[PDB]
Amino acid sequence: DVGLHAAFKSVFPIISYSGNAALEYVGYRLGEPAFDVKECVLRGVTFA
Repeated sequence: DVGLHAAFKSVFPIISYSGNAALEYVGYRLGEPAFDVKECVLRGVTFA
């Protein structure tokens, strides 16, 4: 269903313009929160 996953498989297959070279998409891996939300507020790191 919808999500970044849906967007990736939306743009997954790539064909080189007049070329034979492709970029297949395999499952993405989510990162771990670099900061805590309270720490982000203390610093301003957008809790990304």
